[PDB]
Amino acid sequence: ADNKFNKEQQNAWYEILHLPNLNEEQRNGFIQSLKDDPSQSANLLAEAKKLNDAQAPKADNKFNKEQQNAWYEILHLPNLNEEQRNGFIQSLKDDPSQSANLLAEAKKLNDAQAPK
Repeated sequence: ADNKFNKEQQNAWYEILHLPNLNEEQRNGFIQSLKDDPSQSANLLAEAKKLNDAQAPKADNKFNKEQQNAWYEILHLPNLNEEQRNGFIQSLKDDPSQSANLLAEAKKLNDAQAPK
């Protein structure tokens, strides 16, 4: 097993560190597994991302389809940090009737912060 993270493995670690929806038993597990065997970075990251996406907070039952679609899109936008994401989500919960404008604001920021 590798003694140090290369650039790829380092990036896998940082994403796993920041995946918002992992429970702490899961996050610890992935981080220690990556440290124990850095070569498994791709599989561990894929596994962690699957669990993260599946554990994104459930929409309120009172939401209509437009509101639910906005909710889940915001929750999965890849180019927001979690302060940004949670900000939009809290605003949506406070007033779901603003879900359209909030989604538009979130997507714009996501696209602006996108990588190459």
